[PDB]
Amino acid sequence: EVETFAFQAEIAQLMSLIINTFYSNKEIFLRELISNSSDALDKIRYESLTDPSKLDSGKELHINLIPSKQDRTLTIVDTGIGMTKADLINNLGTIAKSGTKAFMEALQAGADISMIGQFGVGFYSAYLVAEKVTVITKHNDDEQYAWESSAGGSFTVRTDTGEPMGRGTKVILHLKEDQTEYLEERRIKEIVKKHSQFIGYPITLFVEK
Ligand SMILES: Nc1nc(Cl)c2ncn(Cc3cnc(-c4ccccc4)o3)c2n1
Repeated sequence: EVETFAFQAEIAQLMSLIINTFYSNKEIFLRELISNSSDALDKIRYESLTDPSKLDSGKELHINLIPSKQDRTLTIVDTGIGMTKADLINNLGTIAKSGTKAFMEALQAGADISMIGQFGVGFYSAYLVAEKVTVITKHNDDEQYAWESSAGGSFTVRTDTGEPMGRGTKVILHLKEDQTEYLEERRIKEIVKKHSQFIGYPITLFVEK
């Protein structure tokens, strides 16, 4: 079964701002997702120091960037700590409430959308370029789940029926029709060089066949 949920009110409001406000500097979404992956890799690496079995689901710690011009998707894959069902439905939204309110306040005071990561809600910058986001994720202590939202106030969670991940997270960006530049190998290279050239895990930009 597929379960459908309403976003926290502040988060639905934030998504509507992101999806609708005119802002040309959309490329910052990739830096934010890569930063999130780095944070998740940091966390499983840290936990493995006192419990090495936490890496039985996979010893490699890396980030992969996978464009698909055919599917019009850009996928960010990490082997980080992954997200639980409770993370997807409640916990990550709850911790984002105060940062979301503060961010939207700062936007009214003159801040820029590119500061979204400094408020801890950089995940939602995905909707600068994506009409729908699918998140496939697997935490050691939980099953593999698929989260999905096209904004509009709601999201779904279901147990994943795809191939097992071991552990980590795949963020699948279903790009807007006019945002296909983020499938170009040279555009992705430019963005990664510019924003996140100091990330401590191997980042591999897959080439299309
Ligand atoms: N890649 C990666 N991995 C891990 Cl474990 C993360 N934990 C937090 N974030 C950033 C984030 C902040 N809100 C979300 C979010 C994601 C899906 C559905 C609803 C909300 O994600 C992570 N990103």
